[PDB]
Amino acid sequence: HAKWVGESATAPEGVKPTAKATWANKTLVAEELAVILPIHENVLADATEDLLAE
Amino acid sequence: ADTNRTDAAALIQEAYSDVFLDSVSETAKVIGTFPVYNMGTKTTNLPVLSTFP
Repeated sequence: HAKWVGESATAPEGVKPTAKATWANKTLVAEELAVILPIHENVLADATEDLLAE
Repeated sequence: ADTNRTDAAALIQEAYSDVFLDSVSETAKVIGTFPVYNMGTKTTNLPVLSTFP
């Protein structure tokens, strides 16, 4: 931010302030989610529906 | 107050260089140097003369 200023050559109210801008960091971190669906080959053959499609 | 390198840090990417990056080198020499025999089975017999009269 800015400030209001005097004009004095010697008093502390005649001096312009110093100041900082600052940056920070957010992150994407890739994480994994998964499942395994085991089925028996005979059950998959005897069913009336394609259980691998399901 | 002065906006130092740590206030700007999120703006400061490090670079990467391949100048020192190499694979392993193939240092092996006996197959290039000596004559190769193509084997058809685990064992081969090499008869040699041993003595003569």
